[PDB]
Amino acid sequence: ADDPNYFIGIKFRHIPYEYDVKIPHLTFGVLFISDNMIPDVVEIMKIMKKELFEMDITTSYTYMLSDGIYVANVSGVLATYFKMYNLFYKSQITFGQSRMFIPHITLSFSNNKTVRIESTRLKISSIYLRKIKGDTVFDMSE
Ligand SMILES: Nc1ncnc2c1ncn2[C@@H]1O[C@H](COP(=O)(O)O)[C@@H](O)[C@H]1OP(=O)(O)O
Repeated sequence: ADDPNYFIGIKFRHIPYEYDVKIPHLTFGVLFISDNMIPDVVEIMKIMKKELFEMDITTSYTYMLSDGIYVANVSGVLATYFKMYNLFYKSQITFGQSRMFIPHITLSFSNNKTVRIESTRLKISSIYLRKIKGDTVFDMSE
């Protein structure tokens, strides 16, 4: 569906930028799932963990994703994204949207223009599964 109720998200110890947003995270997939499907989604989340923490994430610049969306790019994440995409799909879990996935960290919800830095590596602090406009049901730390 394109009305997801849950999403997987990633949180980093520090951001090499400045942000208005109350919570800085990397969205890593959105889901349309029923609570009786919470365990299965957790297992895959458990299964992907090693690669998720062996992932080399980096930022080089910031940009406007869309009108009034100011974000920072992230790279090194797409392969493990599609790997997990396959795992969800094969368990018949609705994961994905019609629109293509772009990995980003939302920095602000206002119009600002690009900043740059040397390639810098993001260190994951947490990976979680959370309901949309809702509580976090599951958390994983390294
Ligand atoms: N590929 C994309 N292209 C344009 N906008 C996107 C894209 N992916 C996400 N967004 C929008 O940027 C916002 C960043 O939110 P997040 O904290 O989850 O990263 C999303 O709410 C989304 O707003 P929208 O769904 O209205 O298009």
